[PDB]
Amino acid sequence: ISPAGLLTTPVLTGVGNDNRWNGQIVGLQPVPGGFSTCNRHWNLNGSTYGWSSPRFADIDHRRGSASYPGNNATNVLQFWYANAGSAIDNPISQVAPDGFPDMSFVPFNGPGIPAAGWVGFGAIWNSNSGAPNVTTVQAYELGFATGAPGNLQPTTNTSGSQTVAKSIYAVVTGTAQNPAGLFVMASGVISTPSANAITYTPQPDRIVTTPGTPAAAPVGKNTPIMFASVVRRTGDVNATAGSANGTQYGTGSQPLPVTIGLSLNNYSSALMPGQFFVWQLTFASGFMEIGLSVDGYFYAGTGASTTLIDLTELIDVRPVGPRPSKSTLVFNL
Amino acid sequence: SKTVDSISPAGLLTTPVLTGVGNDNRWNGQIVGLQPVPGGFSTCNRHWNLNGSTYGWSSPRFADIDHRRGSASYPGNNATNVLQFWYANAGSAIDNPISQVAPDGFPDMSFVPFNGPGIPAAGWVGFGAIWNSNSGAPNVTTVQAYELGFATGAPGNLQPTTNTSGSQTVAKSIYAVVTGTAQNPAGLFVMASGVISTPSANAITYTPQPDRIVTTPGTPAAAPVGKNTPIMFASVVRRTGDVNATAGSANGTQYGTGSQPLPVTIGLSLNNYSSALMPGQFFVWQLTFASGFMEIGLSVDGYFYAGTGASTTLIDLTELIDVRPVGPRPSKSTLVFNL
Repeated sequence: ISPAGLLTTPVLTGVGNDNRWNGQIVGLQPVPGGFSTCNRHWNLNGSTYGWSSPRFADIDHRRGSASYPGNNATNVLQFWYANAGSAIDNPISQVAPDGFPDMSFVPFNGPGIPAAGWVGFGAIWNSNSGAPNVTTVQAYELGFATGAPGNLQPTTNTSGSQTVAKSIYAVVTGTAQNPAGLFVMASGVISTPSANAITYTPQPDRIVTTPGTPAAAPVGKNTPIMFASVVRRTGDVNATAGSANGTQYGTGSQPLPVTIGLSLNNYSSALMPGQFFVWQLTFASGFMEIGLSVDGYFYAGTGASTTLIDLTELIDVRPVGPRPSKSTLVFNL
Repeated sequence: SKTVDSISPAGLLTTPVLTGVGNDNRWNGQIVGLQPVPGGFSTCNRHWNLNGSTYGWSSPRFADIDHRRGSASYPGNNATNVLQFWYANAGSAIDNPISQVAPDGFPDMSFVPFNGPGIPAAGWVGFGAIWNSNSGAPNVTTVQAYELGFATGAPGNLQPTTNTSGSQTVAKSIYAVVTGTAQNPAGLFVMASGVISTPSANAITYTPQPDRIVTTPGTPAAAPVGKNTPIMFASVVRRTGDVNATAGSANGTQYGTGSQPLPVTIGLSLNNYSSALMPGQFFVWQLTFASGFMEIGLSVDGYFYAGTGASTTLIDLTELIDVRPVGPRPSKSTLVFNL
């Protein structure tokens, strides 16, 4: 089966959403330093090194530890954590619950809001009954850390880590239960300290991976890219593309339609070592080539550039075929 | 039937759409069943026909629900730990390019009114907050799970309605917020993938039932044709009474239904299939199971049908192995049901 069908015009012209934020892909973000990603990311040999299925549903862990500071539970910041490896009900991997975001935790004390955190809506729930603790509904920052619960530090390696959650605003009444469940919707927003947008999120040094995860490195002038979508932010929930407060981008390593396709069929014989599968992206006034490596990462021939490539004027996606990764991908925009 | 000079509808429905990959167009849940509706039903929101058109107010996607200019309120003189209320009039969603009837993603279900503390049965519930109309900043003391739906009579006694005309898009937190707000104007922001409210841990019947679905005037209805009966697509949807329950739970399995698989909705929105099918025909696919097979048909109005007659029993797709296109067939011919 040829990889050609993985990338069609609708995937990049409005229909395809990225595999981290589930947002509508509108840009290609070059990463000249390279990056890694495993969560909800598949390769051409039918494998993922992450812990999530290719879908956005919810994040569910039955046996964490919930806590809050002080002697009064009223209007506190709710905390929750579990150890990496303790998501033993997850058939993909037991590292973390299916859908838990692959981002290092941004610690915060309050009342200020953390910058560049993955934030989702949810609650603590009763491990024995499944009933949500209705006084704990809030927006929570989720991420990977060490040192929980008292001395939190970010980490980008799942080995020895903890999956932590902390409400960014006060809950009605906090809970201190162990065990305690966490339930959070899997489609997130980006936390910001003010109404202003921040840089694209996550930056490469924030992405959490499992041991064995291959990194994407540049090949000549061919540079790994992420797929950019306009993602809501906590500082200004009404802002979209072109906001006077700035446009907020969230990035993913793959379009989810590609991830799904890679999870359904094996493409191991499609490419020889050193090759990309190439598609041509044709715009109103030019074109570019995009390449897919056997590790599942996409590339553009943009060299050292960090400028976002706008897909607003993209007209068509057409397959080219396997090409040597040593050849510069055409960039005629 | 004749070979058509157009994109064939065959590619809209492939094996992964019904064996785990396809999600339904109301709850965004993984489709695992086909739910026959012998009495028929209507649906327009996030529903497309074979003429590239929708009568609803939502794009074929699940992102968020956003309205800048509603009215927020709560009962009594003290805002602490109240149930937060919000509403706007239908027709006021002037930021929605598809339609101004309601915000993109607002659920097409009639509001189930409630006073508290009991939780209403069969409400669409999403997570969100009230936000400041001038600045866009969320009101952080109003984050909660909210029931959303259509009603009339706000701010007075709410009455359910299934007609968008003259209606109000309303939201009410099912649990207490930290501090309510009474501002007008006030924004609403709610994530578009919902859960089903239940009063206890027990599952309820599939949601929404046909008499709960809100449509705009002119929306075509799905009516039975001979022994062929309209179907909804069923997914297992989380419920507020037991957020950990999934398929096979001892507390019961909760189904949410949609009129179409979202991959079909998307495909129908990208190309016009008016020359692919004539009125009076179904586009038919064969669904092959481990032991048996059945046909399902797609009408020009975008509704799916099965040859199940008066049966109300959900059809389990666990053992579905293959979907193969059959082609245009007379809608009067009974669709094969050999399971």
